[PDB]
Amino acid sequence: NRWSAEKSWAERVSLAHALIGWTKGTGLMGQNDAIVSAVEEAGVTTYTT
Amino acid sequence: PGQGIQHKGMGMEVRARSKAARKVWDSADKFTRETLGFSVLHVVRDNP
Repeated sequence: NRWSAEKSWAERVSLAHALIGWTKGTGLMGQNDAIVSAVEEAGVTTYTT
Repeated sequence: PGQGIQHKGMGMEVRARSKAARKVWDSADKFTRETLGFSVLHVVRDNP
């Protein structure tokens, strides 16, 4: 909204919004890794890096 | 003169001082805003 408000920002900066889904890293998610298969059983997709 | 030398904020200093300049701009800017839904003042003042 700030970019849609401020007028002169258009030429300098464009905002590309990306929603990063479930993505499996080893360090932080090392607990979450085992249930990756479990969540994926709901017909949903978890992603590799 | 013709087109091509036009600059951002051209004659905008005159608009802030002269009364005759304001009447020309505002009557023009009002019409454009109502009929075509845009303002020439904004376009001249800051280039989109």
